[PDB]
Amino acid sequence: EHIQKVAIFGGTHGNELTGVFLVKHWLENGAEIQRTGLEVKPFITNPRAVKKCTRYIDCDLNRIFDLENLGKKMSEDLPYEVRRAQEINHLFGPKDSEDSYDIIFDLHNTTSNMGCTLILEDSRNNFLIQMFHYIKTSLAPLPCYVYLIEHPSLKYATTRSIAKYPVGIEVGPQPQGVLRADILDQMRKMIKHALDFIHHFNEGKEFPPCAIEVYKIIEKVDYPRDENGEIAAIIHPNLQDQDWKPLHPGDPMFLTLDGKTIPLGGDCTVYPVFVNEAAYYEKKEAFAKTTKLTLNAKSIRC
Amino acid sequence: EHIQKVAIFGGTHGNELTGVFLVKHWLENGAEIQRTGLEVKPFITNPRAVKKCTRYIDCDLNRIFDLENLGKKMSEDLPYEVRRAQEINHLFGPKDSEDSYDIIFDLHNTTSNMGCTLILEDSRNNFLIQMFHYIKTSLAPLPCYVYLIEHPSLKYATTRSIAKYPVGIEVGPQPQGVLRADILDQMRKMIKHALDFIHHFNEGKEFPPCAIEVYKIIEKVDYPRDENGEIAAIIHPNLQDQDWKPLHPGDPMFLTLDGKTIPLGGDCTVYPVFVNEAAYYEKKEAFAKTTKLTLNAKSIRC
Ligand SMILES: [Zn+2]
Ligand SMILES: [Zn+2]
Repeated sequence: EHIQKVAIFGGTHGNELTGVFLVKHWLENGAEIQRTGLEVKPFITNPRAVKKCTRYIDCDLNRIFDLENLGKKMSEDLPYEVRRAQEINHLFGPKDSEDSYDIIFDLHNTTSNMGCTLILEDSRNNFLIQMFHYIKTSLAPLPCYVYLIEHPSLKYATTRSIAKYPVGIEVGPQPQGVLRADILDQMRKMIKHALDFIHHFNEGKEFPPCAIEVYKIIEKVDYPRDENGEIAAIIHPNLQDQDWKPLHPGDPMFLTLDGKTIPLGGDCTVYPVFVNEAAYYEKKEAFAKTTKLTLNAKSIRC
Repeated sequence: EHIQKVAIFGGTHGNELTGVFLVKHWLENGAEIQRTGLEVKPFITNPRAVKKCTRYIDCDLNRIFDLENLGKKMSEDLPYEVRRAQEINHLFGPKDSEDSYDIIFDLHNTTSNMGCTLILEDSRNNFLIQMFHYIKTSLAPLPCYVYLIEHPSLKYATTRSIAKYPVGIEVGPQPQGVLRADILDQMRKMIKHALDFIHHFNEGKEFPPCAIEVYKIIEKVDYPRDENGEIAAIIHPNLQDQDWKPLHPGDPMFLTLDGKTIPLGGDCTVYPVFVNEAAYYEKKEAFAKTTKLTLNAKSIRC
């Protein structure tokens, strides 16, 4: 059924600059992101954090789009981002209402070496699975991985979760507060292909069943802390930059300043992602342990 | 003349983590940085910026070690880093007194792709030139570059400039707020060799005249800005990560989102350094243009 309202959000985290740059340019000339019979609105979600070139002002914008915050009485005392979440929800939602935007792409960067990443929230979601498959195939031979979040709560609080079909776009490695040409080119391409898909679907194109490989988070792995709770070992050079690649029971994982290796253990293979992400220091995380699985989509047709 | 007081400073910028990690470990176990008949003191220069994992709190510590700040009446209303500069200057200085520390290494990281870098402030400084030559030779085949700052004011304001022999140690690429193993192993190797040098000098070893190549900044090059003063093009993919390598009048330098290349121009070769450093966005700088020159040292002997 016909897709009408599409947004591309940038600056959810103010120091992830690829999104900010694109959206700002598109707000002056949207030609690249328009499709015949499709309105795409670019929007900067966190202006204050973008001016300060900072992750957030008062709290993470990408973690509060839920009934607890979006439903509390509007007030000058409320943390900036809460205040902002309610504005965004009024513009592009209300979340869960039939009037809400159909598809939102929320753009993000990581310091991890992940390349092009799509983030999926519903594991049972044929339309989005189909889209991700289309993107994957278009980027080839450029790799493109799909990261799967499966809350047994069935609830999400991400900025994009306003949409009927939320799409997370993440590209790394890029230092925060830095704009790399290569990274910008990758994200552009992903967007170009995502919009091609929407457009083709709206033109009534048929899509046979398809399958994608996804990586589902099973555990946040923390750094070894010491007596005082301080980081006591660091990501081993062998693991560094090896996001998505298999890591076995034997393999090096941490290195201590005194020079010893701490190996994986457990007794099956895992797929580290978000290996050494800047934002995951404070929030105690060296990487995420993921399982690799296949999702299937039924054929779809508008 | 005999070198007694040596300091290694970490956390001058709170979110350059290599220095912070080493210094903190050394404060628990200094064995690796001790030498026979040589006392080396590790110190964390910017504790609050290190706790908040942030470049600074009120202003850049590395920018205010000068008469204008170091000489103002101590009070609780002074910017934190000013207070802290006074504390530091009294512990390891007073800057310009005969009692001040002899050598200070200030540890730093850059998001630029510079590898191991030594920063020199006096261009006419035999003892330092001799040291840098030793460290370069020692590291080889690992590359190691010397960056030369030459103020016609004759005045410096860096944290390390308290010492009779200030030494800047910078290693990249590393995103802020991230600890990479390879980068840590590089910095510690540089330190290991610097301290070997001092030790050998103290043992009365002779050093013949020597020469090093250095890179002296001639101009901070800014991003093209638009009518509103906003960044309008970005570091060209060809220039990205090509710190130290020669860039000629023809060569690509910036890329616009609309896809055009902005070439170097002028009419001689230059050596880009600090290409795309996070800290230099606000501070209006895409990279530093440098000339390559040769410094000569007379023979030295304790
Ligand atoms: Zn983000
Ligand atoms: Zn620094």
